[PDB]
Amino acid sequence: NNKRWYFTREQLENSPSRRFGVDPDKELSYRQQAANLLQDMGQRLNVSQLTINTAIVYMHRFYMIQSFTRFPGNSVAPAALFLAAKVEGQPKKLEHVIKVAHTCLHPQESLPDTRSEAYLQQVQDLVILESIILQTLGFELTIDHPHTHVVKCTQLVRASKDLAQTSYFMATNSLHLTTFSLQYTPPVVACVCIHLACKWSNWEIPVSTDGKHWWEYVDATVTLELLDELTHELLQILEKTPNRLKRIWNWR
Amino acid sequence: YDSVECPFCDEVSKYEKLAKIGQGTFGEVFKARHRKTGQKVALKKVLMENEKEGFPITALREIKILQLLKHENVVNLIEICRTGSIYLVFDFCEHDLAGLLSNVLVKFTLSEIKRVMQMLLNGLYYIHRNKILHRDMKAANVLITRDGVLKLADFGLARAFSLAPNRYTNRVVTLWYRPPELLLGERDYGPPIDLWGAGCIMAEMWTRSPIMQGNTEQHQLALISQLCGSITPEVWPNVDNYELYEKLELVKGQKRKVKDRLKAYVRDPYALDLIDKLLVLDPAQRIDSDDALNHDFFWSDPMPSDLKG
Ligand SMILES: CNc1nc(C)c(-c2nc(Nc3cccc(S(N)(=O)=O)c3)ncc2C#N)s1
Repeated sequence: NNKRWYFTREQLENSPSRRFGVDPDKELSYRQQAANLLQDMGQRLNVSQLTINTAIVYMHRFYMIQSFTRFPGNSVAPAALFLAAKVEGQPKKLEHVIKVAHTCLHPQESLPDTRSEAYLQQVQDLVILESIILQTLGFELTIDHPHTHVVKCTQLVRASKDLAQTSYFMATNSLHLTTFSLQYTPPVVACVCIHLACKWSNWEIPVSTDGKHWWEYVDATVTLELLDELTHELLQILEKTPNRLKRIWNWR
Repeated sequence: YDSVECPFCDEVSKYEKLAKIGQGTFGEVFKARHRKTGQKVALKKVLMENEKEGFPITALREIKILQLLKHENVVNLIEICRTGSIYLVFDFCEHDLAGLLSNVLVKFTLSEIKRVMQMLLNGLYYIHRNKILHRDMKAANVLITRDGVLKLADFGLARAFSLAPNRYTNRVVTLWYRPPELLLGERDYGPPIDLWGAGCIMAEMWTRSPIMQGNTEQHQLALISQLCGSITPEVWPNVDNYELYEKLELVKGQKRKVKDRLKAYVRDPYALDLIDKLLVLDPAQRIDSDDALNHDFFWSDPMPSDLKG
């Protein structure tokens, strides 16, 4: 269905993980962690942010069905990334992915002999997990790429490179730090990131020659009330993320 | 050991197998019956032979494509089922064009052949519109429902395409339906290659047998030149810059006999004229899915007719 992978706040409260005694707070962390691991591995495996995002979305959806208590992020993430890479046409070799996962999760630990039982095992463990992902997502792996939307958005609003850069920044972080992708469509999220980017950089978008606000040309559902509520939430978690804001903070 | 949740992937056991339809020990393709509704479907198992890289990326691609392509003239993927093993589930199609063409009893009227070609070209127009190249045009991959609706099938070798200079795979398409471009070693091709295939199929509607059955690529290229003339930068502007142009031993006194050689089997002049515009050497001058549907062949008597017969 079109709205199969979109959930209400109440559905988000009653997650599979909550059922096994996991606080709302912990769950959110478990997600953010996985997203970091995906980002770290993806950078080292030299794949695109697009692919990393795709893996992150799989992760978010996977955990609306499965519990963290049964599948640790440190396991799902590498499998999800392995899969994402294949789907987005940047296939990475299985050995290669297992190698990078190992050093991300165990920087000190000594790389095992790729002949050992323990290694042959974890190779098959990843394959098994990729499969449990494919079945949990019901083989629906085409993601609607959120960046493509921000671009079109910031553009059909004529923003400086800086304003635009910052909006993309907001988008990428909304993925690691929030579950907006599980509640709101890419086009909506894109507005939210542009709104906040403008607020952050004191930019004010003039009302169209009509009296209609820019976002109405991006999505009919979108309201100023909603945008303000969501940007506040995103800004709150951004303020909790060490150094994150420093990256877009005007130091001059 | 414990069972885990899977709301979105049903066990294939919901379907009851009946008989291996492919019959070519290929695909592990079965006819089946939904155990509750009697609904007939086709099951294709996802071959895991020598899969060292998890779930076959080629499966992933095909699945991506079947999910994207939803159209009355294109085979329909209902769902994917689990079991460890994986099955693509399709709406079942009673016949397939290859079998009908080989069946001496079956017989098409000009009016019906028109309809078949119309549906087929419509299918192509749709999939190309969606940036997909089928890459395996042949009567065998063309099914017809019990209600006479044509479905383009077998997207296992299909792939997305776009504008950029592209580096696509060369050894695609069955030999007999493979177009000149590929045989000259082209890796920056597009939709024109499916149209060539449509051409061979169109002609096959009367000859009841694939027109050009080469043993090897040079053998095939020989046959083509002995039907559409020989490759000349005059006939095919810029063929030169392909390294294998004379380096593939090709004749020089060949003049197109497309209309002459098939004159016999096809009567209707429009039919011949369309075939002639499909089996064009230079992909850039080869008629496209849209223009083809406009061709007078589809707008003259007898007009195209449905075909439950
Ligand atoms: C080998 N290529 C194919 N893959 C699928 C899934 C095919 C398919 N085939 C049919 N029907 C069909 C095919 C060949 C022969 C006969 S028959 N009349 O029993 O001899 C019926 N329907 C749907 C699909 C699909 N998808 S063919």
